[PDB]
Amino acid sequence: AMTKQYDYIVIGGGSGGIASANRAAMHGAKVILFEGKQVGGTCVNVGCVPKKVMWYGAQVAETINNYAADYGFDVTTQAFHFDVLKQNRQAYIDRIHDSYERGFDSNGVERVYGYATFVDAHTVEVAGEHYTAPHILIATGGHALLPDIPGSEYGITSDGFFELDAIPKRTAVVGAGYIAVEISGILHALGSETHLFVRRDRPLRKFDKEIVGTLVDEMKKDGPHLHTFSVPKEVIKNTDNSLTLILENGEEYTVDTLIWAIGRAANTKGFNLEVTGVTLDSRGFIATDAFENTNVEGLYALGDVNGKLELTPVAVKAGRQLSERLFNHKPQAKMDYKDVATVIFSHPVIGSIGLSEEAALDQYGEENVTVYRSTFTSMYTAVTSHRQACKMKLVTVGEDEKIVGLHGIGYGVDEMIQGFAVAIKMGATKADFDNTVAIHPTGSEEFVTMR
Amino acid sequence: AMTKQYDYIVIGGGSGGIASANRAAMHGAKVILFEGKQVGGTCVNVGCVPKKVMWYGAQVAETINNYAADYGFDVTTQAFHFDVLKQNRQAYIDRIHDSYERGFDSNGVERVYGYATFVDAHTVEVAGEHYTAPHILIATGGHALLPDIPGSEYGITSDGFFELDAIPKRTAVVGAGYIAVEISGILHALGSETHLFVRRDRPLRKFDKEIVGTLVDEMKKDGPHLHTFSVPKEVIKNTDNSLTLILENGEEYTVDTLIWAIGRAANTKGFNLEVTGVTLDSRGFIATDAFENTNVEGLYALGDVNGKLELTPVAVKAGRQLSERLFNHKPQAKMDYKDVATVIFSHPVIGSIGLSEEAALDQYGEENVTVYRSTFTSMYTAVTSHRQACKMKLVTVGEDEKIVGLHGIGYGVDEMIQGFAVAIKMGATKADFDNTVAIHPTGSEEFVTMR
Ligand SMILES: Cc1cc2nc3c(=O)[nH]c(=O)nc-3n(C[C@H](O)[C@H](O)[C@H](O)COP(=O)(O)OP(=O)(O)OC[C@H]3O[C@@H](n4cnc5c(N)ncnc54)[C@H](O)[C@@H]3O)c2cc1C
Ligand SMILES: Cc1cc2nc3c(=O)[nH]c(=O)nc-3n(C[C@H](O)[C@H](O)[C@H](O)COP(=O)(O)OP(=O)(O)OC[C@H]3O[C@@H](n4cnc5c(N)ncnc54)[C@H](O)[C@@H]3O)c2cc1C
Ligand SMILES: OC[C@@]1(O)OC[C@@H](O)[C@@H](O)[C@@H]1O
Ligand SMILES: [Cl-]
Ligand SMILES: [Cl-]
Ligand SMILES: [Cl-]
Ligand SMILES: [Cl-]
Ligand SMILES: [Cl-]
Ligand SMILES: [Cl-]
Ligand SMILES: [Cl-]
Ligand SMILES: [Cl-]
Repeated sequence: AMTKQYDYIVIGGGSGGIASANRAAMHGAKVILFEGKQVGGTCVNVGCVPKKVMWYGAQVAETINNYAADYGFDVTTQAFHFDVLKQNRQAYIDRIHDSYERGFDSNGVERVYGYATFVDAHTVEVAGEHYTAPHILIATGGHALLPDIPGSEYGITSDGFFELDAIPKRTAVVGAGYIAVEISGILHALGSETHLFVRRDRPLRKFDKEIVGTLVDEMKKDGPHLHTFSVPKEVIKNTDNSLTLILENGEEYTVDTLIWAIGRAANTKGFNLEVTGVTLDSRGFIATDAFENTNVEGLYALGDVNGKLELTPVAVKAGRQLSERLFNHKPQAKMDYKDVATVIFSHPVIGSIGLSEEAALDQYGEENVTVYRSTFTSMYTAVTSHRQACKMKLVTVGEDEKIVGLHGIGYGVDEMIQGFAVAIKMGATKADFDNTVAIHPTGSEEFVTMR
Repeated sequence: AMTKQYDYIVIGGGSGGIASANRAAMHGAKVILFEGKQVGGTCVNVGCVPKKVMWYGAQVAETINNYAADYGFDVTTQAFHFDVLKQNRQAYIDRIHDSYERGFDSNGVERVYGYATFVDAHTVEVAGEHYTAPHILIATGGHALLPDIPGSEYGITSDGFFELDAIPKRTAVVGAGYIAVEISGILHALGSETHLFVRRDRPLRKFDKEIVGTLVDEMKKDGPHLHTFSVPKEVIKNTDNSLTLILENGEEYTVDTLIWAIGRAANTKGFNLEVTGVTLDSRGFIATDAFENTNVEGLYALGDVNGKLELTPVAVKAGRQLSERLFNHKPQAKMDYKDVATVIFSHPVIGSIGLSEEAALDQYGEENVTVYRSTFTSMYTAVTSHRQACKMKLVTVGEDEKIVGLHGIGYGVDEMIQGFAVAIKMGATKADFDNTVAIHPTGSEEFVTMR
């Protein structure tokens, strides 16, 4: 069987691969995409989408349990059917799969649902057939890490969290990143006795400290039990099938399910990447330049596998810009990785753009940083017996007070950030914010009324 | 008793008057403020604040009644106690009152809770005493209009809506503006058989037609009963105390409560404004220049009474800018009334900045306008049996596609608009939006991923 020629081969049908394959096809490239598991990759199947559906479920629980009575509603929960939530979650995800397949047909992207293995730098094997192209994108994503301790195998990862068919009575979540925080918040809201174990002082250690302080204070009021300076030593499986987590400090916790959310690493093994000559960086990600080029001409890498910024919209935009470059004659087209906004679906949620106050002071010096901050109680919660704080801040630099960081935590913050991210990308200053008329009554107006 | 001398007299203790009085006092002016009713004016007592608390109660109802089951929560409502909601709403408002009084004391603003009547162009009478100043601000607000038909007196206005101590079993809401749409939306969510009557083909006629199309479709699915081409002829009070609304088309609707939300007019009567020589415009508002000057030196007018834009933050900023000009040596200080964002707390919410597609076409010409859109189902509702559309639109002009209009309708839109308002005030183009990385998964990202 002769080797099949293509203009572009995309390895991975996740956010990055789909985005790049579709854009290449829209510019006339003969493109083929390979996916060894399910279309949509991590975000659609075991990431952002199912996480957000579950977060909405947690919002519903909070409404019923914490706020309804104070708005006059005397309600009783006859039962909670996790299976109903999961079936509706999966039906939504299946519709997303269908949409991607309709998109490939429309754009003319060929795809084979099979695992791709390199034969040489410009050739891969899938289901026994060989395929070659002068352009090959490695968009293979990452995977969850497991600690190297006795009993590590008794824990599950975020993938296993989505495989659950019921809320465990008691759950341990180990980790200090956004995934650990999100999962632990959802589990607590949905009724699990939830314990969050962070290795050092607090979760989200690199985030703005003032904002994370409120996260910690609110979790204490309504959230998982937080255990600081908690370093896992071992996990024991007891006779009754429960798990006991043993920490280096000697403390022990018994739970039904234990979730490792300690980090993610690049998917670089199992597909004969070594024959390509592609170099990895010191953290194990595929090394790339500003244009997603590996060290080998005709091989590119983007999305989670390049380690730059593990977010769906980053993979999508980088993938689209690469295709603009390779197939639409734009040698300068590339991803802009600066001031990318994020939202962490904690409870309450955190929204962030740019530098923390700590990073700004480190970079610019205390004499050149001016911080504006507003702290209040979200109106939604203010009238109830479960009042919740909201903290917002603008980190500015220089005489013209250019906004280099914007952060908030509180009810509704998840939908506030995107617009401000446009303004920050345009170089907004405090004056630009002052020139904007507030929208009342909203939480978002507090960002433009600080003084 | 001689006439008391002041630097500044503010007639009205609402959003505009409070803001202007406080800022004038901060710059050393001897200021006195007069308020004939409650401190805080319309927004605090019978406007934005109580409206928003009620809207949150409606959102809780929607969660319980429409979405909870599909998230796996089988919930029953034993009772709805409107009194609980109202008491918490009033407590919140009372705290605002207290904070204003403390602020006046701190800032050095004198106030008398009495109605002010003009004696001459520079002198007012309050509780028998005379007061004079070379600067007098008329910030008297507006009032709800009542139709001139038999039985008009049986209806209440939005003030009466806040006086209600229970949700009426059946409610008629008459009008086509944001107040009618918001009130009818709240009444329906909270359980009233609600009928909304508009005089022409649709509500919110000045808003972008495609956005209103979604509003109408969603209202037909889940909202009040909408009656178009419906002009009130008379209201009959029946022997059982119900009210029958009779329309010019012959239809009759029997309800328990009827709310007139047909428009608001300036407060210009009853305080001897005629002796000042202040000119009114053809719509009955106090005419003013860009600096809030009336035609009479030493007399100013801002907030709802000047007719420019009926919004709290507008009244606040105009009042502050006026005090900057009069008392802080800033002759060019003034309000910027262009591209002021608004949110309408309809079901679902509408957010808007700038020109509708129709207005942009009229102004710039068809050859010079380009529109972008996103139409989807909000993820929150997508997994339920009450799926709700979300629609977003960018209206752009010229070769650079400057954004002159931004509009959205759907879940969470209320918190999305503020940040985009900053970007538009900075002169954002479609390229500036394209340059901004999306935040996923949110509704807000759909504003920056249109093609
Ligand atoms: C729990 C969780 C929550 C998250 N929440 C968010 C969020 O709220 N917002 C956000 O922006 N991001 C979020 N992320 C991150 C987001 O999911 C990733 O940044 C994104 O999926 C990366 O896209 P990608 O294309 O690089 O990789 P992936 O989507 O992981 O795609 C890689 C694909 O390649 C396939 N593959 C690998 N090797 C081969 C091979 N040899 N042959 C064929 N196929 C192969 C895999 O099967 C996989 O489907 C979350 C991640 C997790 C784990
Ligand atoms: C139902 C409703 C909902 C609303 N929702 C919103 C919203 O969501 N967002 C928004 O931005 N805006 C909203 N508004 C509009 C907002 O309330 C007004 O734009 C704002 O209150 C106007 O402020 P003002 O200072 O001009 O007038 P007001 O706040 O009305 O203050 C005028 C004051 O002057 C007093 N007064 C009048 N004459 C005299 C006199 N001779 N002597 C002494 N005192 C006098 C009155 O008692 C009154 O307190 C809403 C309005 C209504 C009615
Ligand atoms: O007004 C609250 C709200 O609209 O804020 C934005 C989103 O968080 C929504 O879930 C939420 O209902
Ligand atoms: Cl795509
Ligand atoms: Cl797992
Ligand atoms: Cl359960
Ligand atoms: Cl990681
Ligand atoms: Cl029309
Ligand atoms: Cl305008
Ligand atoms: Cl167009
Ligand atoms: Cl979403």
